[PDB]
Amino acid sequence: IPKHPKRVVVMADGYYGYFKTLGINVVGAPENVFKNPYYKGKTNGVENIGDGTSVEKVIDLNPDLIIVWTTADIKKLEKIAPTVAVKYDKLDNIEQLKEFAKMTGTEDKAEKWLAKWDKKVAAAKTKIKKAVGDKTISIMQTNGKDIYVFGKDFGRGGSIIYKDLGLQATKLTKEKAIDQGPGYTSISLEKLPDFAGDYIFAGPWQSGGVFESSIWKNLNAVKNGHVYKMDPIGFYFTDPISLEGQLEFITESLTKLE
Repeated sequence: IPKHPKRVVVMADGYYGYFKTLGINVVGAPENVFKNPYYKGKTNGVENIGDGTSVEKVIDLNPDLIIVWTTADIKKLEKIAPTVAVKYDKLDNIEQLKEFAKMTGTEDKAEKWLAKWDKKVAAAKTKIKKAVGDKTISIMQTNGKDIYVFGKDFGRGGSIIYKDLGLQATKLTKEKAIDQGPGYTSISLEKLPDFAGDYIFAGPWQSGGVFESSIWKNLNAVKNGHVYKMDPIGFYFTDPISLEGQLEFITESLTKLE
């Protein structure tokens, strides 16, 4: 595996932002990347798209390093250039950045951003606790008749809100989506008032008339205008860039004037 690679093709959408932070020039990325508001938003200049299968499309980018998930034809790829397989969700998240930093010889770029990150977390943590106190906050997405109430270990700003910001959740949400389940809980539209907190970040599971039901409109959070539209594509990833964009949205939402 090359240190300081000059041309990297990333077939695992969820890692693009990692190499971008480190500064490794990426020459190819899957479609998701060109759809994420935290990416195309300003970071796409030098890359080709794709879906993650067309081995031929990677050939025309003559990479010196390929990165793909284990969950594609690795052998075919290993032929093109040094290829690295990354078991999904194996590394923590800030660890996954230090793995890539070490792998590419850019540990200074990674430790630098971590320093910036913790300075942003700390600042927002104090700015938010001041504006919401111990008020509770929910995270949920809709998909047909099912409604998912996320915890801290399942993306959608969960680890940000319940760990980095130390914000509280309703007893039932901690009991079900945290201290117990696989990281989330699918509930019925009836039990919504039982989970719903003071503030809510709701949105579709991807781009079921729940935001129409009389039971949702009647929730205290919505009545007090404390519900914020969560973009499913933006909260899809948890890379350094997306995390920054997500923490900005979380903070702004929870502190804008009423």
